[PDB]
Amino acid sequence: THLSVDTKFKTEGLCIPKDMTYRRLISMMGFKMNYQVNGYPNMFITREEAIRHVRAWIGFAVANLPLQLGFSTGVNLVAVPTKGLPWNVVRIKIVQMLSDTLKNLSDRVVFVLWAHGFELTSMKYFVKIGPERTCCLCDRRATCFSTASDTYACWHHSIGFDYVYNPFMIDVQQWGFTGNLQSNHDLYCQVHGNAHVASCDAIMTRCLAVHECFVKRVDWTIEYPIIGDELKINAACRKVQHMVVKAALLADKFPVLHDIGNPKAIKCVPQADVEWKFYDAQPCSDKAYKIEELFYSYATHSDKFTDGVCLFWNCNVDRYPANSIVCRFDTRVLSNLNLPGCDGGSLYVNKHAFHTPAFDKSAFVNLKQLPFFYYSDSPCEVPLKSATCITRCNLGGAVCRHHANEYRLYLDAYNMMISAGFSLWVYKQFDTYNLWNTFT
Ligand SMILES: Nc1ncnc2c1ncn2[C@@H]1O[C@H](CSCC[C@H](N)C(=O)O)[C@@H](O)[C@H]1O
Ligand SMILES: [Zn+2]
Ligand SMILES: [Zn+2]
Ligand SMILES: [Zn+2]
Ligand SMILES: [Zn+2]
Ligand SMILES: [Zn+2]
Repeated sequence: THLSVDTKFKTEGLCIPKDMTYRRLISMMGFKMNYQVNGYPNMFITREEAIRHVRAWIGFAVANLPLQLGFSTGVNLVAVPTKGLPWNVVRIKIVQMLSDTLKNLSDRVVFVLWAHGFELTSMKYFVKIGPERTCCLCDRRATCFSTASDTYACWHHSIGFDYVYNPFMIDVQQWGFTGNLQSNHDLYCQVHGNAHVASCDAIMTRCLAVHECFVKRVDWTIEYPIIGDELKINAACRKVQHMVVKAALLADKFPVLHDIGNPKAIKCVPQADVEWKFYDAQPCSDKAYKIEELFYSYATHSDKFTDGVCLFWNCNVDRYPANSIVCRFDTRVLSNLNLPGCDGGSLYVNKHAFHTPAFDKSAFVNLKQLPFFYYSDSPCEVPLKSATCITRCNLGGAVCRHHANEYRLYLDAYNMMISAGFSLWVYKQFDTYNLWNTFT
């Protein structure tokens, strides 16, 4: 489960032996590893584990000489060992930075590294380590230490603290790359250029870790803790998914529905009375028999899916065809669930980690925004006067207390979802006109 200290460390990347282990590395950074039996058996963590703690990822790079310390936050700090700053002021601003960045993301920090060596040596200057401690002021894990008061604090209660306590890290060069950082990074990303500074290294180093671990495909096995409104959000998206698809079907009576990017083969309108077809790039083994393996791009499938309507519910493709229903996460929304990722994309960590290409308007060229409405054919068990309440009773005169209340709940569900950063799009020929007809 944990990364053994006895695992060999490839030194090839370090400007001083060859046949080295983590134990011998850590000792050389200036740290005593006796805390194996206290929940901190290694400063470095397994890739497996790093992925579980992606919310904690902070890229770190370093350019007696002065030292420039860079981070994925685009912050650079210069330390005069004794432009530059005293080490006491630097190490305070580090803890300040990390706390600010991570207080609402993780219970720890993972330093993501392209190990040139000079940064691993620097760690002893701003990192203390020991047994796993809880915070003095709350029951949160301790991430910081104050030499002044000899107390330990989480990211929330770290104000004025100077040393980072029990940080985790990974050297990416230990994943069998060749060539320098920028060579490997620039393959997958052209949003992060070099300015020949540490922060740019830190940024790229994280950007590339994110690519290797997330861009590839969704790992449905790994799940992430609730840090926000996940449950409210995910519930509301499903309530909408149902309402929207049901309505599109009733309106235009599509013979078939191409549910693209459905790896679980589950109908969101179970009692449909429509040919329901499931597709996905990575169908789940358990249900793979009902799901066609397919990676949609317009270039490859503009001459397919001619019949009926395509459902792309958070299936984020180059360009959607004209006969589409789409829910798409606007990667530009600022959120604790929305982490920056590869090539202007972003890593949306909700229940699972979902890497998304950057939100581009050009994808929706063949579509229009899906306007808000509420539709119900169900029975009718502060009087609401809405043109967008498409029920029997609304055109009738006043609307029943049942539908009236369902509207106010669906509306909150819509507003919850839009606020969460999702956007709704539909075939340009869509209109509620036909849903009014379903009554007369
Ligand atoms: N270009 C593409 N073509 C087909 N499936 C894709 C795709 N890009 C991503 N996917 C798949 O679409 C899914 C997106 S996340 C799950 C979305 C699902 N329809 C739902 O409502 O929960 C993943 O299974 C992913 O592998
Ligand atoms: Zn970051
Ligand atoms: Zn605390
Ligand atoms: Zn990048
Ligand atoms: Zn709607
Ligand atoms: Zn009614």
